[PDB]
Amino acid sequence: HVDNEFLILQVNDAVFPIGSYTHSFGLETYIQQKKVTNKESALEYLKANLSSQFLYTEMLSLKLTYESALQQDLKKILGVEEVIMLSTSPMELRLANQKLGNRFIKTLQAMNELDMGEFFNAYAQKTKDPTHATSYGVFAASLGIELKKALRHYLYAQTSNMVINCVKSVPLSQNDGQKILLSLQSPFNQLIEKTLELDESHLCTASVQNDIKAMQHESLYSRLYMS
Amino acid sequence: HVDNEFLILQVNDAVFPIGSYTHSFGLETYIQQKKVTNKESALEYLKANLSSQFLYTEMLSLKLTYESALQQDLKKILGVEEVIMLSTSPMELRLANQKLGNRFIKTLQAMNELDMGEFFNAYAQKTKDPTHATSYGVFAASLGIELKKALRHYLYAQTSNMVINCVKSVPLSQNDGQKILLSLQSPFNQLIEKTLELDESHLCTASVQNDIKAMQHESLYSRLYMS
Amino acid sequence: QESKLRLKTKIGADGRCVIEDNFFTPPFKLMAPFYPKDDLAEIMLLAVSPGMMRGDAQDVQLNIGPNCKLRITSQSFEKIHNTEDGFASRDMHIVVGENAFLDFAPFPLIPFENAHFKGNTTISLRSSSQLLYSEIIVAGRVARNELFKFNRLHTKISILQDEKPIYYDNTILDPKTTDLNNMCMFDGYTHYLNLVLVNCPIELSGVRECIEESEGVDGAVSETASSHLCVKALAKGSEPLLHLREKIARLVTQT
Amino acid sequence: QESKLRLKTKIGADGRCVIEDNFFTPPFKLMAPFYPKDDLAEIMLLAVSPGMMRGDAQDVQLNIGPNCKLRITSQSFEKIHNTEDGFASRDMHIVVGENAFLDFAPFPLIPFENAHFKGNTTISLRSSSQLLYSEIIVAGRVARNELFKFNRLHTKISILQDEKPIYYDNTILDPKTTDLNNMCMFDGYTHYLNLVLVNCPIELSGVRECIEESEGVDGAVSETASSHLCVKALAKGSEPLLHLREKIARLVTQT
Amino acid sequence: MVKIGVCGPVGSGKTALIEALTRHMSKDYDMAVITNDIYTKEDAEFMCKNSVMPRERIIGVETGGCPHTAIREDASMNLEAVEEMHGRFPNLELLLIESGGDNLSATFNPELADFTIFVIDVAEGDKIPRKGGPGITRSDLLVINKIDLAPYVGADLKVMERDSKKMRGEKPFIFTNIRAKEGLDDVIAWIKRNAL
Amino acid sequence: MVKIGVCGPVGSGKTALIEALTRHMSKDYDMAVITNDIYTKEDAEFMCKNSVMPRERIIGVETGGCPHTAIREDASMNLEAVEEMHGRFPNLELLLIESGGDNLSATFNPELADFTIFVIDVAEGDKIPRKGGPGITRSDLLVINKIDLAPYVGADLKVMERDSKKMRGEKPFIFTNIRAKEGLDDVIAWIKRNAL
Ligand SMILES: Nc1nc2c(ncn2[C@@H]2O[C@H](COP(=O)(O)OP(=O)(O)O)[C@@H](O)[C@H]2O)c(=O)[nH]1
Ligand SMILES: Nc1nc2c(ncn2[C@@H]2O[C@H](COP(=O)(O)OP(=O)(O)O)[C@@H](O)[C@H]2O)c(=O)[nH]1
Repeated sequence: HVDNEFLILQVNDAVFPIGSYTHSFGLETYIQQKKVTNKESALEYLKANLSSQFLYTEMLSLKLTYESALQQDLKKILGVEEVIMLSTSPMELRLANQKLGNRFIKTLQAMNELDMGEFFNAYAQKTKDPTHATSYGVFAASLGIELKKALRHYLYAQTSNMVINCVKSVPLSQNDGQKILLSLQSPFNQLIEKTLELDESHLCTASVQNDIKAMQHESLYSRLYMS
Repeated sequence: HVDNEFLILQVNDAVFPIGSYTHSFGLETYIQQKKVTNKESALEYLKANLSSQFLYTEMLSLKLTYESALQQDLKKILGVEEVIMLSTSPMELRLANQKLGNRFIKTLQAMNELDMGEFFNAYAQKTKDPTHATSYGVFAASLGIELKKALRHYLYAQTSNMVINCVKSVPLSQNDGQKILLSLQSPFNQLIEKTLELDESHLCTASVQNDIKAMQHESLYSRLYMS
Repeated sequence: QESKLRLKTKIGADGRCVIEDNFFTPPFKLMAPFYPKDDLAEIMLLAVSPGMMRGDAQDVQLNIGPNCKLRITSQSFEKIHNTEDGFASRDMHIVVGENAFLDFAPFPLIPFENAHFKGNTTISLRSSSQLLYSEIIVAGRVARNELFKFNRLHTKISILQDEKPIYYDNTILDPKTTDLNNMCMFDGYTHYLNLVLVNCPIELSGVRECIEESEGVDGAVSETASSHLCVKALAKGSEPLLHLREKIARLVTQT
Repeated sequence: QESKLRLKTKIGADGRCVIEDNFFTPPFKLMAPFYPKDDLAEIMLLAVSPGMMRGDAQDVQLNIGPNCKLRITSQSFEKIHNTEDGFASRDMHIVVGENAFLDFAPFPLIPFENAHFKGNTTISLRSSSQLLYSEIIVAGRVARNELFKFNRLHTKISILQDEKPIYYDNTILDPKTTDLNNMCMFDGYTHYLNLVLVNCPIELSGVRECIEESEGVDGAVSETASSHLCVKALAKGSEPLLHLREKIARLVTQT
Repeated sequence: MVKIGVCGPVGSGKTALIEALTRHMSKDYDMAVITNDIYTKEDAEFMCKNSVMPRERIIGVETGGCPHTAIREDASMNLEAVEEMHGRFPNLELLLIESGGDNLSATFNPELADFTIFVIDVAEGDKIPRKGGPGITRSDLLVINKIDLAPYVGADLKVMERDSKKMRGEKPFIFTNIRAKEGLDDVIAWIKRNAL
Repeated sequence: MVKIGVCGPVGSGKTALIEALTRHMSKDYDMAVITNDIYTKEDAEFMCKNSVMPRERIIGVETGGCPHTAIREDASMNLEAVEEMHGRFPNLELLLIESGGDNLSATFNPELADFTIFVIDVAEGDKIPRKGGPGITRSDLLVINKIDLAPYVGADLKVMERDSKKMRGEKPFIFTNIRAKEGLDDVIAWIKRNAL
């Protein structure tokens, strides 16, 4: 009795219990170093981060495991996940996306009345290093949720959490949070179109200062976030 | 440059700053009186509450102001809002939905780059007692968002907050929260179908024990919630 | 089978609230005033019939003249039988004048299996008027364990003060569309009181106290958008609710 | 225009790391070992040419025999000219044997306007091997204020330990698809160091210290999924990066 | 019109400070309190009596058990009460907003508070100010309270002053005994000067 | 295997209690600590030394500045550390989980904690236990600490015992001085009996 139109809202719900709010993915470093001090610099950070780390690692990896799941190719899915783990150097950024992946799967599995199907269950048994984005990709294909739609909700949900981190920690007025989310709608559509275009040769395309700030996050004198 | 596909996710985001988390709409009373002690009784509470207070007051009122907004009938919209105010007896429940309505409008208006159109702006100037559901109805019609879709997102968002209240206050395991949200999908669809069927003669159909528990919430010895 | 009750009151030549004009047809039986307090008159309303049947309809008209302080107590139970493909109805229009006080409730409703009942109550007040109004609804004949076997029940209230609406109630009970036993509706209780106090000389905390003293009542009081009081209560029998209502009526009529 | 460099080393008859076999064609100029420390041999790699042009391709092959402790330092800058409708490429395969240590980096890259450059680096290690490898990329000719005018740059790294992948890098820089100056990529700096330490006798806190002592470097170190170290750093010139790299290399070769 | 938030751990003297502040200042200033630190109905009362304020000048606002969110990322109901307090008092020059009790990571949304006072006390530890949360570093004024408990708990006030000055830079902090009105004049002076 | 959460306000003695508890009990019991009360790297250290525990037996988990959510509605990272602690210690019989400091509304998700100990102290007030939050009423054991500060702050311990017994019903509470190991044996006795 499962309705995909509701299920997609449920797994992308900000309160869906994977613990996203404990992670800044390096943003906390940019803040303590006074590179994100206000609405305009926050929007700059977000555009740059989404166009680099998020597009080539998170979004593209989701598309890849979706497509492989459709052909029930478990081997290619685990290969994508190995690439991501061996390519993501900053430890707190690597561990963040892995822990979120663990939580995502454990939560789906905790719901006994949701039948994910033989392939997803097989995936869930074998996966060594799932991330939130790869496991979500397999989830959406398994349930016949349309790729473009799956991407749209996932992108919005992850971005909202980054914007809220900015609101909490800069801090910014909660209204600025909403202006930023509105400004990002053209970029969101460009990102989705780009994701559909990109082949797997672009997977895990390197960022530079983003990685460095994610590593510097380990040594902060005082901090609130796990990454 | 506004995309309604994103905007609808944005205004229904759990972190969209209207303050829903500070309100239990009477649930806190049910909990301290040991009527909701676990997953099964919580699901009972939710089914009963959604089929009474939420269906006939919240959801139906949203459909009504949507339809009136399409014809640009401001008078009928303010009439629906007057009926709700004069019909909702428990004070904390009445004030909760009003405060949430204020916050919802003030937040849309704070975003200067969103053009709501001449009619919504006229609405926002005249409205005396908007609630979250009525103002949302006018919002969706003004932007050409399809009714059935508008209802789906609104229903999910408000219900997730009630389930989280159960998780925090009973308490329940966060997994139980998710099983509940999954169990509610058939009832969600019934509720939407029902909302489309119902005419305005059903508006503010009385509940009984729900109202009484909402009133008893005022005198609790110690409490965490505003309603 | 159209039953009527019409009543008009005035301050009489002796300074007491008196019946100026009346009329009724069965089932209604109206009795003559008695005087518990100085300014307080009490008139009993009774019913002589074995209930309402398919096609039955009642029309009540109350007019309470200026300066009248009146208590109308309905001493019977209104039973709705199986109405088949028809229904039974109750319409009431109530008018309260300047500086007048009215304490009134219709007979408690006991719907039988497949009973279909509709009612409409409109009340006009003046800014200086005072009102205590209430309604009780029962689940069925609890004696024989008939709970929520009726067809459908729909009752409405509108209260206007100088032509301006200050309160509404819309009660629709249909056991086919919902389980009326659920924890948001009757919640295992069989009897429901809904009560309004408009412009009365009583504080919310005083009403709250009466409710707390009442045994076998799960009930509460709260302030309406128009700054008046509303009381709702559930019970396993009519007596705890009727007694509670007496205590509240007493708190207002001693002031 | 296929340039080659092939190098194979072994522990020599005197107990020192020596060249067993080599070969090269221009631009490459290979020099003979010198011995700063007892076990530490150093071999300089130089380049005699004005840069790479459309169609140019390099192939490098390194084989570091068992027990060799070797430092290969590339003392030139690799300049990529306008390649028009073609591209220049650099392929490197590196093999490190048992109980062997290799310190190596290719020439820093300076892409000119409309340069198109591709490179691929594969490194095979044994569980007992030790490795320090790095790459530097610069924005353009900073002297003439040419920043990110190249066509496209794509370089890749794969490091395997006993046939099992332990590290990857995929670097794609295309000024047409993004502004490489943004705060997530070059962030106003013109020079980028990426460096890996595999199985080296050094603690993360030690590496973190060198980075802090380095002036004019925005940089950092972290532990990889395979438990090795990765360092990334940005600068306004090659010298602060090259110097930082020297300090790190020193920390491992004194142990 | 000028909003000043007061946060700090439970039992640190946030309420005592606000009561003693309005006792002194309400004479010369038009002012009110919004407070999230309430459980029982008898809480809001006790604050009115101790602060010598009319009940209409103090509004309690529940947090749903989320005292951090209530002053920070969704401040909605607190902001609703602010707009309410402006409806009651058109000439209002000063508004004190008290949190529901929190930890060193507590901050106010800029929409809610124009300035922030963080309140810790000596018996929590002398190593508290070097832990360095946003409550220590970001707040416009820090208040170290219950200094009279120092010799009994073994708290080194040179240590606390050293570490505080280090963390806040030139952002002022004030040592305090609220029961003895000690330093209370300093705090009052700060508000008049800084927030005006 | 048996998880016990420890919450309470900042400075109330949560850490002191956990350190003094492991000092005594780790001898006869296989046990570990997860803690959300950390800011600086030098926090997690100081707990290992004072508690006489190896570093692998204490995991710090950051809350993102949301210490209530971290033990309650989304406990995800704490739950992740629990499963980690079970990977390190297959024979583990007791796991102490310390919150990031909080207020009287603090509760643990049942998935996270099997039992809960709430810690307040005398200097916060003697009217604290009658405020009646879920920390006072719901917790399996309440600890009232720093009783030695009582005469100096004017705290009436008959009042505190009266009000506590009223609020908790038959749910046990224990008066305590942790520095003096006073009542510490009672707490230890409770854990052995109740949580086993
Ligand atoms: N010894 C001492 N006690 C104080 C001082 N200031 C406040 N207190 C007491 O500390 C306790 C907690 O104060 P309270 O206002 O309730 O703290 P809050 O929880 O932040 O609002 C109360 O019993 C106060 O009387 C002080 O300077 N010295
Ligand atoms: N007088 C007194 N002080 C105590 C007692 N227990 C702890 N303390 C002190 O109060 C402070 C409590 O610190 P801590 O246990 O870290 O509080 P936490 O924030 O709940 O973890 C420390 O400085 C202790 O020295 C006690 O029983 N009596």
